[PDB]
This record gives sequence, structure tokens and C-alpha cells, in this order.
Amino acid sequence: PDEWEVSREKITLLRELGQGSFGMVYEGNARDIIKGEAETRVAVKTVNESASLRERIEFLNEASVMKGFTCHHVVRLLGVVSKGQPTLVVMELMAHGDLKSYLRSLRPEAENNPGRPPPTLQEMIQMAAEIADGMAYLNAKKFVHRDLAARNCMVAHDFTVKIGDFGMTLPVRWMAPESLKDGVFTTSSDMWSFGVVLWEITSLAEQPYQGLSNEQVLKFVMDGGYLDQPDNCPERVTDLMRMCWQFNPKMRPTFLEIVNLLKDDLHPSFPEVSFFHSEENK
Ligand SMILES: Nc1ncnc2c1ncn2[C@@H]1O[C@H](COP(=O)(O)OP(=O)(O)CP(=O)(O)O)[C@@H](O)[C@H]1O
Ligand SMILES: [Mg+2]
Repeated sequence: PDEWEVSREKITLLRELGQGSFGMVYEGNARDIIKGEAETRVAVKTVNESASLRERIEFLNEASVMKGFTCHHVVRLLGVVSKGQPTLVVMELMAHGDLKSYLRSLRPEAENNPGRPPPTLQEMIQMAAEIADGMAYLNAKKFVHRDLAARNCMVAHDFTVKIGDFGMTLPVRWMAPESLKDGVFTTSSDMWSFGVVLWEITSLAEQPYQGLSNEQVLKFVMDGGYLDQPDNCPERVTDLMRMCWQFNPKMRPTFLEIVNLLKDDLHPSFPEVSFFHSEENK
């Protein structure tokens, strides 16, 4: 931990990035936080003033959990400021924000279209694999996410997609039938959500089950229903989605199996940074 402690003086806040459950998250710069570089672009989490003592404590404890993660496909903790107020949690910056928002900016009618076409089949597979790789890492770490969705995935400067955090410490449209029914959460229910993320990716982040109320989705899914394939969705992605949505959780694949299914169609750098190809998984 002390090894993680960073002096407040080294952090410079630049602008608001978004609201976290504990408080505002800002984009900033950190002086000499990573060996080899003078200054690193970073995301800085803070805890709102209206927070109770216990929440300020839980805020730090969460950072402490992340200290144990070293996966290229999960957003990394860079350091923390726990001495004095306000406390800060420095994470690697994901320059393109949450996946959902990123996907909607690539929509033809997007008032903020970055100027490129929607994601290619190749890019979608790369995203799937990266997301699956991060999930496999978390699962190997004994963590069941419970809230996997595009909003909870992030996009780096080089477009690498990573899982935001270790999970939710509600998401009806993303929950597996057994979770909706018995309220049970497993890595298998995380696979179901994973499928909805793929659906989100192919639909450029449309609202799942648009038209149905959370009341109807609840019954629909529990009766065995699932999402319709987006228009002109690539067959290969449709098959992955279908596997993820088998009513019987024992029938769905594992994240490791997802990665294995797509390993021969990824960017060359993948094996050098993936958990799947790392020695922590062999
Ligand atoms: N590392 C990072 N890089 C860039 N933006 C980030 C970031 N971490 C957080 N953000 C921004 O802040 C928003 C909220 O952060 P985040 O989703 O991590 O909070 P959280 O963990 O409290 C959510 P919840 O409790 O709902 O799961 C993100 O949607 C994004 O816009
Ligand atoms: Mg989160």
C-alpha cells in the first residue's frame, strides 16, 4: 500500500469526466507516477463531501482490492492519496470513456461522430476478446462482476477495451434468468451479460428490449425469451450471443472458452498482453 501512496502535489486535475458512485471522476495529469515517464494522463476518483465516514472508508478499501490486479484488460490502479483530505484514487486514463457512450458516438446521426465508420467485424471480435479476457482474469481472481454492460467497460486511447472494475459492490435488462428468478449470481450469469454487451456492440448501444418495461423484460427473460439479433448483425457474433443466452447456465461457455474461440483472429499484440496467454493461466 505505502508503495501505492502518491503525494497530492503530483496530481493535477484538468476537467470533469463523469460521476462515480462515490463522487466525481476527473481527468488529470500525474507527475512521475510511472517509471519511465515524466507525466501520465490519469483519471482521478474522488469522494463527494456528502459522503459518510463509512463510505470514505469503503472508497479506499475498493482501491485496495484493485492493488491486486495486473491485467491489461482491466482498468488499472496507478496510485492513491489517503493522507489528508480529500482522498484520491488514480486510475489509468481511458481516453474514449465508457464503451456505451463510445458506441453511440459512432452512430450515423451522432452529433459527435468522430468521423469513422461503425466498428468492423474485426474490431468487434477484438473487443469481444478483450472484454472476455478481462472477465476471465476477474473470475480467476474469484470475482463475479454482477454488472457487466457496455457502460461498465472502457475504451483506451488506442481503442483497447477494458473492464472498468471488479464488479458492483438493478441491471434487469442485463441479468440472466436465474439471477432474475433466484437472485443467484455466478460467472455464468456474467456470461449472459457478456452476450448483451455483444448485442450492445452490434446495435451501437441501443437500449436492450426497447419498448418493454422492466416489468415485462423480467417476465420475458424468465420465460426463456432473449434479444433479437440487430439488423445485419455478423453471423459470428450472433452465435456467440446465442451461446451466452442458453437458459441453463451450465450450458453457457466460460470467458476462457470465449477467448479460445477467437484467438486466431486477433491483433498480433494480444498474446503479449492477455491473461489468456499469460503464465498466470497455464
Ligand atoms: N479510468 C477512467 N478513465 C476515463 N474515464 C473514467 C475512468 N473511470 C471513470 N471514468 C468516467 O467516470 C464514469 C463513472 O465511473 P465508474 O463507472 O468507474 O464508476 P463506478 O464504479 O462508481 C460506477 P457503478 O457504481 O455504477 O458501477 C465513467 O462512465 C467514465 O465516464
Ligand atoms: Mg463500476
